[PDB]
Amino acid sequence: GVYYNEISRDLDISSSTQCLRFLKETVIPSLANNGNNSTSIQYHGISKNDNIKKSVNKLDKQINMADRSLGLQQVVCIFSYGPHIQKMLSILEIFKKGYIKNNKKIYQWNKLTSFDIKQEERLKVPILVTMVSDSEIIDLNLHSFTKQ
Amino acid sequence: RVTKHPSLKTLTHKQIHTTIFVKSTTPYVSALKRINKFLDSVHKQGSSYVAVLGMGKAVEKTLALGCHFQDQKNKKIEVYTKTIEVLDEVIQLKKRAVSGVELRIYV
RNA sequence: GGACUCAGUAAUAUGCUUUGGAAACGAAGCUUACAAAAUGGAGUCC
Ligand SMILES: [Zn+2]
Ligand SMILES: [Zn+2]
Ligand SMILES: [Zn+2]
Repeated sequence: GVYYNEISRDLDISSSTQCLRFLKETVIPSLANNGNNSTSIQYHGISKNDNIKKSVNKLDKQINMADRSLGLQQVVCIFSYGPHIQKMLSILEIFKKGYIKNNKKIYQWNKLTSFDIKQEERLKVPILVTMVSDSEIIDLNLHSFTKQ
Repeated sequence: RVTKHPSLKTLTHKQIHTTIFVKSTTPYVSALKRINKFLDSVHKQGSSYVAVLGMGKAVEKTLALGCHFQDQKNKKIEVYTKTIEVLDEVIQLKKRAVSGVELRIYV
């Protein structure tokens, strides 16, 4: 079966539906607490089957979704794993392309972690978690991440 | 379609000895061995990290390597998302964009 | 908004190919990043 953070988990790698939910409900919180700070997190899991056009559209909506009156910083969490990371990268990179052309600025934070699927085999199935915002300083506790 | 040119790489002499490029064809352990050798040799070159680059088909495997060094070999790694311009001919040279990853592994 | 199909060379997870040796054990190599899935891939079902 599948292992995360050295711990066995009830997961089927072949199911993106199942694995993306686990990422959202377990992995992302394991890295970022939205409770103690002024951030508004929008989640966006990506599979290899996702349409680029429709997904960039969604991210454009998600990035401009939080209330402008309450002084909330709009943060979108784009995340994927293994065979699905490719399509994520495309969606992510095109989205930023369509953002900087208005002479606006995007800021991103990336974290890499993995699933361990299992003489004993031990294969690394990678996990990419990207945070995007129009605010340069985010109140989230993302020290382990990579600024870009 | 007729032929596809590789990416332009504006690298200096010192970068050439600190950067690895992962191919779709590259086997896993072959890539491990090569990164290891670069980690030991980067001391002489005078850089903190070994840059590991991959795009398209190779993305997953490139990142899987970054997972090995980060976890099983306790290395501090930065991860960047990249866009790469690539020229094709189908006659006329046309531009095409492919997405990839820069993976810096610190010594 | 949900659930999916489509790329057969990571064909080989400290391995693998070629190579030397009876064997012990050696040798060479497997980086100059992509899959018409980035003109914002192509389709299906609810
Ligand atoms: Zn050329
Ligand atoms: Zn040189
Ligand atoms: Zn030299």
